[PDB]
Amino acid sequence: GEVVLKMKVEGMTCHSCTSTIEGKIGKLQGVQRIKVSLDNQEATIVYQPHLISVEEMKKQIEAMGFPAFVKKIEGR
Repeated sequence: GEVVLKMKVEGMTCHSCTSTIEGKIGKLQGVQRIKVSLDNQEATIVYQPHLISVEEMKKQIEAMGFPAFVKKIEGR
């Protein structure tokens, strides 16, 4: 079963960079689900530390241009 992560998605500040990110990031190795809340300026992804390096997940978003950040991480 997967592990939850919560990420910060600062910089966008406009309700027009969710579904793109969600859908796109949906192809990333290790991701199982995504929910982006531009409202909250925050997002919740579910993945496992096998196909992704935990942080890489966020860094892919940083790579889009918008400086994001890591709030939560994998654990149990």
